[PDB]
Amino acid sequence: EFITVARPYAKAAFDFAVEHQSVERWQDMLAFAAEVTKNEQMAELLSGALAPETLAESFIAVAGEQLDENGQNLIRVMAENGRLNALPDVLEQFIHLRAVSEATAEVDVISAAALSEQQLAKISAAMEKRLSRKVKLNAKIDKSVMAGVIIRAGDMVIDGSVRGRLERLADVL
Amino acid sequence: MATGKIVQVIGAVVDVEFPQDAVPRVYDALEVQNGNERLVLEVQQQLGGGIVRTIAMGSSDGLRRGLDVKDLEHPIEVPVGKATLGRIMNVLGEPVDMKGEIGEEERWAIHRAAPSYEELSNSQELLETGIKVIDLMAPFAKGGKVGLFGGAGVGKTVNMMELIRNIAIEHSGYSVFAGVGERTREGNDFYHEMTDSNVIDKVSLVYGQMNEPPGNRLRVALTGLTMAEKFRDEGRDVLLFVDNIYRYTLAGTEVSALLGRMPSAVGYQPTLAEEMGVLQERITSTKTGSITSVQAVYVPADDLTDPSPATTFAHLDATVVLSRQIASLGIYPAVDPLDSTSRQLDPLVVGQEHYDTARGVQSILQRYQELKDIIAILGMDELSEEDKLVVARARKIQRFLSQPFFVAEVFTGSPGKYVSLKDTIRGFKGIMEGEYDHLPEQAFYMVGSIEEAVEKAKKL
Amino acid sequence: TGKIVQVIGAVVDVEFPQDAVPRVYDALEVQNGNERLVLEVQQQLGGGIVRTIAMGSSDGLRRGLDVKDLEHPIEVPVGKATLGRIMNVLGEPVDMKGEIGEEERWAIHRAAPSYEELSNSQELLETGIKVIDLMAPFAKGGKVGLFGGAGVGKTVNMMELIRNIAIEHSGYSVFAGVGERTREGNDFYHEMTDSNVIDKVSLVYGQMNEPPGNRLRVALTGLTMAEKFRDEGRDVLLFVDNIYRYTLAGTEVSALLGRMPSAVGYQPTLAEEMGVLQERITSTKTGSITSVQAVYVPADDLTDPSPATTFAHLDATVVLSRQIASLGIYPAVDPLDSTSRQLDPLVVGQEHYDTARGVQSILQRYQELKDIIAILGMDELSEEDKLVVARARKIQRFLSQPFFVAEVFTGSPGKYVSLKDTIRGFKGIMEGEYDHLPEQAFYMVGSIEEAVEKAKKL
Amino acid sequence: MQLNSTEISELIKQRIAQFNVVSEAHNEGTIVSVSDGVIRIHGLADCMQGEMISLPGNRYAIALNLERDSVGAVVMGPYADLAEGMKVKCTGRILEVPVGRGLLGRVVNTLGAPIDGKGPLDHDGFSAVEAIAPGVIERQSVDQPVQTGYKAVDSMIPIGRGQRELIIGDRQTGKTALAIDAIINQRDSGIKCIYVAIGQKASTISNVVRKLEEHGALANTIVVVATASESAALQYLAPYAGCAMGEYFRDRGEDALIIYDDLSKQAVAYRQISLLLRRPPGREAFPGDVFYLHSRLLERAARVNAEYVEAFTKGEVKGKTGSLTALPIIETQAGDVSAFVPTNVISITDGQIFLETNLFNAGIRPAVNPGISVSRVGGAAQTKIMKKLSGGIRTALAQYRELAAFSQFASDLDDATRKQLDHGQKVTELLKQKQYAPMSVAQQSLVLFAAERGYLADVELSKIGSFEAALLAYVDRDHAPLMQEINQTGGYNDEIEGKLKGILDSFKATQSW
Amino acid sequence: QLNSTEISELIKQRIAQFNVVSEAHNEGTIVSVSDGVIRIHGLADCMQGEMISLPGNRYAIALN
Amino acid sequence: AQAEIEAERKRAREELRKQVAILAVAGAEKIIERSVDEAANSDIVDKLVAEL
Amino acid sequence: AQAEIEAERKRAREELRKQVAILAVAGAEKIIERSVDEAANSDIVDKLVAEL
Ligand SMILES: Nc1ncnc2c1ncn2[C@@H]1O[C@H](COP(=O)(O)OP(=O)(O)OP(=O)(O)O)[C@@H](O)[C@H]1O
Ligand SMILES: Nc1ncnc2c1ncn2[C@@H]1O[C@H](COP(=O)(O)OP(=O)(O)O)[C@@H](O)[C@H]1O
Ligand SMILES: Nc1ncnc2c1ncn2[C@@H]1O[C@H](COP(=O)(O)OP(=O)(O)O)[C@@H](O)[C@H]1O
Ligand SMILES: [Mg+2]
Ligand SMILES: [Mg+2]
Repeated sequence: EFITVARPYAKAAFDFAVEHQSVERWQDMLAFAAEVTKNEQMAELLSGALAPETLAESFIAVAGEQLDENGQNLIRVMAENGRLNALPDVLEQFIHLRAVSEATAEVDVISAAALSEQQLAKISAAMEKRLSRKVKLNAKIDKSVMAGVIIRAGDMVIDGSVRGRLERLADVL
Repeated sequence: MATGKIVQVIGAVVDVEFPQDAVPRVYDALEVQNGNERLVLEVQQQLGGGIVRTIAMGSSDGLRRGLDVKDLEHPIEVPVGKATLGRIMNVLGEPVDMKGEIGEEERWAIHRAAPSYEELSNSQELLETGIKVIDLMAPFAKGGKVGLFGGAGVGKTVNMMELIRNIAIEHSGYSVFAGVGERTREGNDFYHEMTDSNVIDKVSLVYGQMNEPPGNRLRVALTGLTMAEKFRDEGRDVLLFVDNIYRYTLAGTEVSALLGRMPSAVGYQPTLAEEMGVLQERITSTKTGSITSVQAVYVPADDLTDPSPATTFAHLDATVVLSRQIASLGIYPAVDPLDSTSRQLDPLVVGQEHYDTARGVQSILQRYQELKDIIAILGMDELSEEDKLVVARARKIQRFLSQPFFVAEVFTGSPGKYVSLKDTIRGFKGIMEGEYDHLPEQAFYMVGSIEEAVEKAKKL
Repeated sequence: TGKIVQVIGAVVDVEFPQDAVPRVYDALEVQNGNERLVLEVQQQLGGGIVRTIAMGSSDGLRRGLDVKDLEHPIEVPVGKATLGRIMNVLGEPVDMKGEIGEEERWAIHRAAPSYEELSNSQELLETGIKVIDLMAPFAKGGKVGLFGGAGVGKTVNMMELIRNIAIEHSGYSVFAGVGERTREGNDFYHEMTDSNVIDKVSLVYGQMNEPPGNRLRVALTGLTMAEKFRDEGRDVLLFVDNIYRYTLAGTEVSALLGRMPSAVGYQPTLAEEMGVLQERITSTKTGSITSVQAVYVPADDLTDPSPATTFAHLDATVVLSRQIASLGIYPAVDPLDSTSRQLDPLVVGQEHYDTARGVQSILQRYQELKDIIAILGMDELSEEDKLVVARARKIQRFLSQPFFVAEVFTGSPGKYVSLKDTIRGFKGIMEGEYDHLPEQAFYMVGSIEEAVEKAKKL
Repeated sequence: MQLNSTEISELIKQRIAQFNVVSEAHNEGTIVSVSDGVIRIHGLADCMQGEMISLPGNRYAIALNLERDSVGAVVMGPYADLAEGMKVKCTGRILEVPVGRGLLGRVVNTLGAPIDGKGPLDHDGFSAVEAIAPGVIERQSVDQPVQTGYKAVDSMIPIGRGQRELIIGDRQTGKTALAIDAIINQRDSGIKCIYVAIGQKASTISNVVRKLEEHGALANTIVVVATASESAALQYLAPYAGCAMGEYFRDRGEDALIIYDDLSKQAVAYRQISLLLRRPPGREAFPGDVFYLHSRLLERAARVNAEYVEAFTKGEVKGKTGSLTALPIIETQAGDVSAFVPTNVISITDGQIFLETNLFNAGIRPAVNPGISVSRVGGAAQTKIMKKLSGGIRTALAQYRELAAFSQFASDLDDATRKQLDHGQKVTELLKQKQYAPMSVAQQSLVLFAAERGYLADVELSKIGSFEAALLAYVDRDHAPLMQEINQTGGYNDEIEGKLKGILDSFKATQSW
Repeated sequence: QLNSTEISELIKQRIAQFNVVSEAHNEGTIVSVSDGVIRIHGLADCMQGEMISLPGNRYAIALN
Repeated sequence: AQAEIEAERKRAREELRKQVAILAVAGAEKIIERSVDEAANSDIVDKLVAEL
Repeated sequence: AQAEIEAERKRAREELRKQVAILAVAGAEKIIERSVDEAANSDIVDKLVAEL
């Protein structure tokens, strides 16, 4: 797992993309790079021990959606360090850093059934106060939970469901 | 439906990768088609990313990468109950003898938790083996562990068969014999020595021997134990033999090295004491029944400080050491009365008369042991008259510790005897209190009770 | 201005802006719950990260806390104002009195005095202890070390030396408790305060309950207070209660600092950590420090790297042993291993030197016979070698002495034996003029007179 | 009658009434790995080191490492059923244990959960398992005595309230016996007692609980148990739970006594937990901080001055001084008193009682080996009478025992060494004592009187037993007041010396035993 | 998987231009400091055993 | 003997309380799943959002 | 005394069968503040009354 080795590269790519106001192009370029890693034949090539500067070039060849200097350069550096497999995570941490910079959040809402779309409005309005970020909602439906709602905002959850209340009462006794 | 795929194979360690939400739980069993036969893998660890690390309960040669793996949702399960008596089984509970299927109805998982604190028996009984030497000098607690430190050529197998016979006949208990890591030759000739003495119908055999991958030698003891537990739940008093606990330690050391864990005290796994404890803490006397255990122990390098003996002796209650000498003199069983020990020998548990009778005979023999050297160097008549009486009584006691087994009739011809404890205490108090000084030492040999020693002296 | 990024045991990693990274040994600060926690940085990893050691309980630290960079090293109160008071490793007062009215604070990390500044002194120091000042006499301004296992007398001996030289001494004194019992610290504080000598002693205490960083730097915190009195022109006494804990605390932290282990799990920098301390505890032309250091040896193995590397740093080494203490012979000094740089004919005179060497010779000759005595019994020894054994045993017993600080154990009153009075007794025992007296006449007596007197009562 | 169904129903009703339904926001993470009891959790941006993490089920895990991207934790219970992907919740609580005087008479798990069948605990809140002992200024010198039942240790090796006294020896030499005989003796002296069993067999613990109940002491003891089958993280954390339960009494101005059944098995479980994390080991494969492990534990058994008790208890308790006395038990292989861990604990405690196996096999029990066992608080912890009669008795027996080594073959000075030998021999024959037979300071005192003021030369080695039995029965019959006096005070004076001499000659002449 | 002194701003410089200026073959920059060992980035023309000159008047020996 | 009589009294009392406790919550669960509807869901969601 | 305790246990259990159905309703109403009717629950409460 590349959660830790991807942080420097995601940070550098984001700081560079900001200086040039190309954050959207950088994000799309990374999303294409992380897909080139998943192809069945390319994943074979990334494992076998090729010299970094020929692996990097054969990787650059399969991508013409990377801007001439700066995407190609990122690929060359990661290839030199042998970390091209980390791209799928560089992308995630880039999206995360972007969401932090533009002050945005995406909170999950899990319910026994769809909400009234006034409830959703009040939920978004309340969370945009709990969090300084403008919040997207993507309501989800689960029926093990049976009443109330779960609000999950990253690693913060508000267990409003009645299922939670039941499991929390049973263990009081 | 199969969901995993083998991703690594290194010796006996196999890694398989499952979907991210279907990762097996630890100790769950998996199976794969190793060519024309299935192979069972036991999970040992969960690495990240849906990968899980297992150990093969079989030879891993022939395994490709990418083979499909089916995830059994339960640990290794074996057949248990009356149906397994007299059969031979391997670690996975498969009939390894050729007499066909096991006709059991119920199957139990081998991984289980020890009896809780409030299931244990609120008493402390004793097990009447029926052998004079053991019942006097090293009594067994019901539900305790007994180490058997004898070597070879001293009768360990016939002692085991006598215990099996007596605990099946004179009690209503069965027995289980777990063959952890020992020669196949001894297993086959034990199977025969038992089939021709009619005790085979009273014991359930499970064999994982030196020619097996490490996983089998590791889990065979748990298979035997989880059959003994089924017999316990029926309310019986059960007896569990382990062929060598030291090899149960060493198989865990091999496995731990295979998994790459850091070594510890003197080459052993870091989890030595916990691996030993989670076994030895399941054979205890419960309010419903009890499992007694007789375990052969081998001490490495003649060192009672090595971590394995030191960890084992924490759990043994009794200890009977067999001696080549005592056999050479012709006394069978060959237990050594001075080295055999038991932590049941206390007035507060066994009573004052038994305690002081055992201590008496012990002091008598341990004096005779040196009066005899004084004789060896200076000749007999150098002794004092008090000492000559000591020798003349010690020889009689030493003879009276012999006994004829129902299993040994094929050697001695004499019918086997089962001696109750009261009778052994009486015989030894008498021999030590100066009674019976008027009949010869060969009137006691291989007799049984003292009330038979008098009758043997009558006709001599 | 920095964030925490890892918390492994006692070590904390902190990320700073690339242009503000603290320097090595600077002190940081955090808020651990209600309390304020001081960190001391050990390493400058790359990329603005810096790795530190917490001088306090590490529990309760989250990631992402905000830590403040204090731009100076750890600094302790120093000088006259710190006299008669107890202090933390951080220089905070630990008795319930008020602030320490210090006029100056010193960084606890300092360079050792230059070779040009050192000074050497042959002036013998006298103690009331027979064996120490016969076998291993030591001089004003020199280092002394008591080597021994666990529970053999190396703390009682240090308290006796405090009694015998520290009360009869003009200058101030400094006592650093490094990783020992808090009970003993309380007992010593109260014994001092009840005899009104406390106003001459400065105490520093990082006892065994405290986390590794306090035990790691408390010794330096004490050496600083000592160095001050030294440089003021005075002459000082420095007692360190257990210097082994200073390296044990380094070993506890080393692996977390990411450093490959060494000989027996010890830090790779053992000898440098030990030298960088013991090189600044010395006398100089502008003043002198006289120091007594207890040195625990683990598992009684005098070859373990930690005592082995400490032996080189002491002038007089006194080696206690369990095989003697188990004979009831206290002090349990091992006369065949104790030594002193000061035991030379020139320094101590021909008579003292010759008596010491004769005692060593006799005891060694007795050691060589101990196995033949074990196998074949004592009756096989030549008549000449049966005299050697009896004199060796008499000498073994005469090295025992009652201490004033051990009355609590034996009840017998202590004794103070002058040097002139002990070399005479040993000359006598060796020459044979007392060769008609039972051995037990020599057990726990002050001077030879008391032994000839005790023989009358058996 | 007392199975009041209305009582059960009202209990549950009060619970349903004393509930909180309002939701609460908490922080979540996901298990990434599972192996040999160690867990790797991804997420928990807001976890703190030492915290309690709550897992599926009602089990808990302790956070040891806050790595850059993951939290390392050990499971406090059966871990086999955890699986990657499971969610975990970060409770805002550092490791905590129920504490109070309502735990007395319960048998409790290391997490405070009652394992006896007798239902939930009554407890006065929670205490942190990991804490730093009182400082140097907050202590006070140990003064008061702690009486065991045994002449050997009460005479040669006194224990004072606030002391820490290692009981060390080989297996099956009577350690646990000597410890629970000290627990039983506090049945009436107002000292609460705590007994923690680490790595023991479950049968042994059940038996020891049955004995503690047989002599009435159980109503005064807390039992904290982590049997040989339990996780290495419960065994390693148990003695800290026990000390946290004892500090409750210490800090309120009361007295307590705590026994760690094997701090040798705690070291082994910590070695396991440490090696499973790939930490470089040291000597005998033990980690670097195996000393600190026992240090931060045993340094809590302390005695504190009245100002600490006032400040702690917000002024509710004036003038009293609390104390926690610890008796750790260590096991040594082959009597080797010079291994690593035995020496560490000898270097942490304030003395040791060294039980030797050669004596134990020879019928000398308690087999206290004089010459290796000391009490570094010395006589300050003895009653005045005992301190007087005892004196250098222990070094006297050490001298006798070594003299026996050479006198085994032959000796000269052979009348003084002869009377020396006879006295020492009768004294050792007098110091042995039966299990579960405690004797008050009065009986020990007058028996030591008979031992020291002659009065025993004539009676044979065969009669020492009888002398003692008679003596004590006679004095129980006649001089009940003098016993009532010596038991109430240190009780030493020339008046009491004369009373004792009179009783001694009276029993000696007119009674025939 | 662990980093090798691939840190944010060095990577950013390489993004700016992969073939960075080669003029500074004679000098480098300290990136780490610990226990008396320093890791230097750059110094393409350092030789084993060479003497490296630090700020002030101090030297280091290039060994790795 | 009196001690064990009392301890067994305590143990049976606890054994019974346990069953009562588990069945209380199982009944509450079944009642809830049998009695919730749009009104109760809307009430719960509104009451938690009002304090979210 | 043990054989007395067993009779005590049955005696009290038969009473607690009446209290299970009270506590279940109290819990259901505590967890959801919407009151609930006994009518629609009269059946499922009976299984609890029966199985204790
Ligand atoms: N004073 C005594 N007199 C006679 N017997 C004793 C005495 N003390 C102990 N024993 C006997 O010694 C046996 C073992 O003692 P004990 O179990 O206390 O030692 P232990 O060190 O706890 O053993 P383990 O180390 O296996 O736990 C006990 O069964 C007891 O009968
Ligand atoms: N109770 C007994 N009666 C007669 N002979 C015996 C008895 N016990 C052992 N023996 C003899 O001792 C020998 C040892 O045989 P065996 O038990 O196979 O060796 P081991 O016990 O080392 O496997 C046997 O040949 C047997 O004849
Ligand atoms: N002069 C002495 N007289 C009597 N006992 C002594 C003497 N010196 C040391 N001891 C003994 O040394 C034991 C060990 O104490 P201590 O010196 O504190 O151990 P450590 O070496 O760990 O400091 C004490 O309990 C004490 O009985
Ligand atoms: Mg000391
Ligand atoms: Mg024990």
